[PDB]
Amino acid sequence: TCPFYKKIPGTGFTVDAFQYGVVEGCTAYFLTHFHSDHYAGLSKHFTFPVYCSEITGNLLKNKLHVQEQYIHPLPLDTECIVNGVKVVLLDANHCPGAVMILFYLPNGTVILHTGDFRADPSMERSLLADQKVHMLYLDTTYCSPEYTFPSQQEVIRFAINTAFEAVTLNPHALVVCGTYSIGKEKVFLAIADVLGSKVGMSQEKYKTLQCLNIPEINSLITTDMCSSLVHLLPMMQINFKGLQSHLKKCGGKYNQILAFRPTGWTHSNKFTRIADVIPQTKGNISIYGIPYSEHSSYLEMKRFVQWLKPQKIIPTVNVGTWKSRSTMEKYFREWKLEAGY
Ligand code: NI
Repeated sequence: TCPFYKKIPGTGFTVDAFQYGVVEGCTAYFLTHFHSDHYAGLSKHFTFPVYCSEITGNLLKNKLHVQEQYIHPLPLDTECIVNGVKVVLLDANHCPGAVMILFYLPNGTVILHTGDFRADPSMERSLLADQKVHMLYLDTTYCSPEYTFPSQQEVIRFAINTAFEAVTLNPHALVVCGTYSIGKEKVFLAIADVLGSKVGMSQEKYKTLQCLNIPEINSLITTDMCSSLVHLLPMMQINFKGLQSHLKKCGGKYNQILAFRPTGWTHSNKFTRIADVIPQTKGNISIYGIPYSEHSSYLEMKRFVQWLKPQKIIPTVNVGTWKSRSTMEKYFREWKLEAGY
């Protein structure tokens, strides 16, 4: 049964609630983004209206075969009426097509559902600037002060400089980047751009990327692995056994692999700067774990919430344990006492 934190009171609406069968009283199902824990349950047999971004709707039609007549894509930054209720979709700074949803309830309550997001000061000048928010349904993935990581720009600078140096020293080195979902495309695209190569990948992953409205994509990716020196593999294959096997398949074109695993946070973050990151090496294979996050750090989250000043916070992540829930509630109270709302 659908948990309360997926339900929007005073409406017929749910958010990211496709794995519970027919939810009683739901007239419209919203989908914030195309990640499996959020879309779980959708397929070509779904017959209720799904509301989402254009990019999410391209993925639903092409990857899950949801029929067109049930997909209702909305433009961003635009007031729309859904089943009698004003809504707006805002960029979430998460993966491609990911949105936050503003609901303007018929009684005057305003609700922000962040979906998954990486808070940014640029959000302080969106349509959120223009009215009060009563209730915040918050992505609390990294809601504890241990969770620090660098900017996405510092991480991509590290990656590009590392790859360019390795391949210039050895023109017979292959670069490999792990993936298992959409998101984090800048990692492999930025490295291929500095090397003058396309990114090579499987037909299934090329199909996914073709749904994303990324400019000039036909110029940047390919299914012809032999023409590319940046390859994309499943995240599960980014280990010494998996990479040794891949190197066999390339027929002596290459004699070294440099591989990247774009994790979120790992506790090497509590001690080490990005500048100081080193790989795990075995023979002619090196693997870098890089802290490229598409979720808020603790400090980014705290700044957003202290700016927004919501009357009530509903966490959407880490809700399954009493210790996690009590930790998050203590931080919310600190934030509110420090800022004065
Ligand atoms: Ni996500």
